[PDB]
Amino acid sequence: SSAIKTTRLAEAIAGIQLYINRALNRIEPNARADVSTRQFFTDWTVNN
Amino acid sequence: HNLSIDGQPLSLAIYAEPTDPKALLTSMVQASQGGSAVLPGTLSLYRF
Repeated sequence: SSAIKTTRLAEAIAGIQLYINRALNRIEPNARADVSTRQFFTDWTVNN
Repeated sequence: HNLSIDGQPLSLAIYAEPTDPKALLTSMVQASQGGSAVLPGTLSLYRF
């Protein structure tokens, strides 16, 4: 609904988080699994 | 829809009460009309 209110930075955060989460769970095909093993993703539990 | 966890809306509306009607005011309405014409004068048999 239009009642929800956000800022550009908040939206971009949400989108990028969604993209990362989709990537990791292998729901996305053709994942570059080589890069999925990086340290940031290792700490994805506390960097989500 | 940006509600509570149970469906309570977070935003409250207004009633927008009307102006209410106006009491009709009546006025003295007058139509002008004349009086009766004089009649031709016959003469009597007594004195003044």
